[PDB]
Parts: sequence; C-alpha cells; structure tokens
Amino acid sequence: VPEPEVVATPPADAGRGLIRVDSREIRHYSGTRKEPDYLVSRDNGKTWEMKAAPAGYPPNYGGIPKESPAIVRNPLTREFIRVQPIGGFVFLSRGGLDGKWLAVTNDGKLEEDWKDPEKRKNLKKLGGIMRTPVFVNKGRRVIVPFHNMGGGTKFHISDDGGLTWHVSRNGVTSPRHEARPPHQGVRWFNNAVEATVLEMKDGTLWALARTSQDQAWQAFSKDYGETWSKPEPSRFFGTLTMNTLGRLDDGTIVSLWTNTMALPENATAGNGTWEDVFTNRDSHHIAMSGDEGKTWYGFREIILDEHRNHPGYATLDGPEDRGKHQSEMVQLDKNRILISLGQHKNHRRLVIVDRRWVGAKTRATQTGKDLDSQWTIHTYIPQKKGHCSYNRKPSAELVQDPSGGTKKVLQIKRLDDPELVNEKSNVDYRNGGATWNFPNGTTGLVKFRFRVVDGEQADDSGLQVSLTDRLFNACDSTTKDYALFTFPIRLKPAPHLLLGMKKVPFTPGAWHEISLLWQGGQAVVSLDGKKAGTLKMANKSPNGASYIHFISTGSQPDAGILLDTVNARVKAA
Ligand SMILES: [Ca+2]
Ligand SMILES: [Cl-]
Ligand SMILES: [Cl-]
Repeated sequence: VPEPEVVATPPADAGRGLIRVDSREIRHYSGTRKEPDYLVSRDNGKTWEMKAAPAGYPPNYGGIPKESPAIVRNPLTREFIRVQPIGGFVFLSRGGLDGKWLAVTNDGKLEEDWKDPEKRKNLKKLGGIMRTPVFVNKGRRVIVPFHNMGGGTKFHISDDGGLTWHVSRNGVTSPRHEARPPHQGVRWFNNAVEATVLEMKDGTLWALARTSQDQAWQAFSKDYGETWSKPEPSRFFGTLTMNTLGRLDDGTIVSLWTNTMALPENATAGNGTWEDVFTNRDSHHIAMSGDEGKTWYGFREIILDEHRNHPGYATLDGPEDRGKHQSEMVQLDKNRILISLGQHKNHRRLVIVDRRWVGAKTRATQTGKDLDSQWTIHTYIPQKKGHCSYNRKPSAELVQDPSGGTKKVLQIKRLDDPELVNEKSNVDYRNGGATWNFPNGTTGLVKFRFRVVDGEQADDSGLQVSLTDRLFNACDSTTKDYALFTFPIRLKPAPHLLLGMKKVPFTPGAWHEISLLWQGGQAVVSLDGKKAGTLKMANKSPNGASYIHFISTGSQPDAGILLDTVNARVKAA
C-alpha cells in the first residue's frame, strides 16, 4: 500500500491558499508582501516550482507574511473568492485566477480600480481571524468562519456570492481549561477558534473547532449557519491545534488534525491569556468516514516532524512557530489526496496520501530500521526558547542487539541528565520512552519484542506499556492514566509482568514477545506465545486504539530495557 510521499515545501504555512486550477494544475499561494507569487504543479501534484502571479492578481493588502489568503472556487459561477487570514479585502475573479479581479465595496458593489488607494478606502473589510470560505446549500450561500481568541467563533455569511454580508446570530464556544492534576497551571485559552465547516447529506452544517480541552469541540446548524446548537466535545483528540474537514468526490468524509496530547501544564504556565510552550505539534493525522460520520477509520500519522529530537529545534533558521499542525487538502484522483501541512519553512510540507493506506489494517516496525520515520522518542530540555518552544533530546538511543548480528535496538531507561529538569517549573523529563502509531481498531492484536538490559536497575525500574487513542509524548509518565489499556513490566525483585494482581515472571537477558489482543473492554496478554493474563479497560475511547506507548518507570538512573519489533493488526469494522 502506498506510504505518504513528501513532494514539496509550500511557500506559506499550511491551511490557506492551496487551490486546484484545472485537472492537472494546482497552486499554493503565499503571504508575500512583495509582488504576489505561487508554487505551481502542472502534473497534478507531483512536481512543483515557484511562479510570479500575473499583473491582474491583487497583492496581499491584508494578511501576514507567513500565511496565504484563502482562495475558494464558487461552484455556480466557477469564479473564485479570496479572503485573508486577517485584515484586507474580499476579492472576486472574472476570468479565473489569471483574469480580472474586483474588490467588494461596503455598499455591495464591485471595484475594478483597487490599484487606486483612494478607492480602497470604501472596500468591505471582514473582521476577525478568518478561515476558509465554504459554499453550502447547492452553492447558494458562502460562509467564512471567524474568531476572537477569547470571544469565540461566528460566521460571515453572504447569499449573493460575496457582494453583501451579515453575521451569524451565534457560533461555537468552548470552556476554559481547569487546572487539576496532573496539571500545575492552566492551558492557553482559545474559545472554539479556527473552525472548519462541512455540510452533511441532510443539509446540517457541522463545525469542528480548536479548544483548550483534550479534544476539538463541535456544534451543528440547521439553517445553513445562522444559528448553532450547544457546543460539545468531538471525537477528535487534540488541543490548541487546527482541524480541517473535507469530502471526496464519492462522498467520503476526510478529517485532518494533530492527534496529540500535550504534556501537563507546569508550575510557570501563566494565566492562560497566551501560551507558555508547545509540546504537541510534531505530527499530523488523517481519518475517513464512508457513512456520514457514524463510523471512522484510519487515525494514521501522515508524518512526524523531522526535527523533533534535536537540541536546536526551537531556534534553527529563525524562531517563528514551527511544526506539523495546520493543513488543507485537494483530492488528486480516486485514491490520492494532496495535503499541505505544518508551519515554518523547515517544517511545512506538501504530502500525497493514499486512501488505501488510510484503510489498511496492519503495520509493522523495527526500531533500528524505522526510528527516524516512525518513532516518537523525544524528551524536552525544559527551558523556553524561541517563540513558545523547547529544545529536545532523543530520550532513547539505538544499541547493538546483545544476541549478535547486525540488528540495532532501542534502549529505554531512566536517564542521568540534569538538563532535563527544571525545578522552578517543577518538571523532570528524565524517563525515556517511545511511541508508535497503527491503524485504529476497537479490536486488534499488537505484539512487541523486548529484552531486559544486563546492568544495574533501580527498585522501580521497568516499562509502562499503554494502548492509547492519541500520541502521548515519549517522556509523559501520566500516559497510563489516560490509556485504554495499560500495564507495567517490573524488573525487581525479579522480572515480571503485573497483570491486575497476577505476576508473570520471565528471564532477564533474553528476548521475549508480548501480545495484547483487545476487544471491547478487555485485553488478553500473552508472553512468548502463552496466555499470561487479562486487563480491564482503564478508560473508554470514542474511537479505539491507534498507539502503543512505552515509558521507563525507574526513578533513578538504570539500564532499562531494549525494544526491537512491533506489529499491529486491527479488525474491518
Ligand atoms: Ca501551556
Ligand atoms: Cl513564509
Ligand atoms: Cl487583501
């Protein structure tokens, strides 16, 4: 099955400006303050180059340098509407992207002569931070989500193709984060911001919005956006990152988001007006639904941030926000989807994904071969750097397999590294760990191979093994508290699995395999092919399991354990 393929770096952060021109030509516009330009492919997304926009295309009067305006085709007129992420004007095309453009005036007319600064004074200016215009109701209405950081999302609405505008009665809101353990402070408050909107088959609109909770929140409209239901949590985990919904030609719904859990807030987190540090933006994910959202499949990692382990992460090539959050998509053919994702020139990417890979039911890995592409292992140096960033270290390293041969395997232990401690913030990220994604399942079988390192161990040394429904940081010792299933491998007094109350011993200094076969609210655990015990589900999930997470448990420096292979198979549902 075809794995995700990086094809280019877009000329702006992802989320706005990716637009199909015709069956073979696709563009990604930019936030340049100079003469406008775009990145273009003429082979349906495979190869790309920069090009200057023609003289009729208006500069970015509003916007910001790192974000393109959103550009959307009106399905009735086949012309385009352009709005910025913030500020500026509403432009409508006549003759397509490379035709004439006109700006919408405050009195519902079109201004052809927007190069005259005096004539720009009476142009319509839509307020707030805006996301993507979406045409709804057989193309007869266009709505543009907009927000205020603490005030919530509402919708700019036009019933005449962008000439005149009104505002929805209400929109989407979400509650402040409450500092309770394991947090030591409050998360940055965003009030249901950055909404993505999809029209459902029954005519309802579904809005999915970014929040300070553990998941995105959602509301629904029965009148094409004028009024919205009470907001509620969605099934899509994630915090303070962006959601994007779309629909393929055959009606399949696509959900793109960053499916992560941030580290718990520290003791210097601030009052929640602004962020202190980002610990959850190093991945992007996809799920799809063929039945109007009743059931979902996939929840697969599109990509991990290539810089995620590095001790210069926060400041390489300028301090601007970086990562793999934010996205926008264009279907390429029956099977393939082009996705722009991420932020910062060193991190943002255009990636082709295949729906047959989204719908796959198996995955396998070997740490020595697959660490750089598939494994999240980073710990953080807890000193804020750049803009709301931490520098990182790999929390685990590859070593020679003690059995001999050429295999390299991953050593997971409690680290002797004082640079991973901040006593004022009260965090200690010295427990190394590792986590790996697989296609989502409410029933499945995962197997992994591990070995105890021959060396000094602490009294609490071992490995906490968890199945989770989003990506928890490798160094997050609270993962078990949120997990679907979890158990410890304990090394003292002698090595054993603890499965409820049952201890199951095994030999140190030898490779062993453990299997977890989960279904509903319980999992069966096997060791070296023999049933060992059972586990009761610790937390329910709206979706199922899509990660296995391993974290060392020693509280003093130890030798730990080695991890070799993992494989997963899930049931179709
Ligand atoms: Ca925070
Ligand atoms: Cl840029
Ligand atoms: Cl503009």
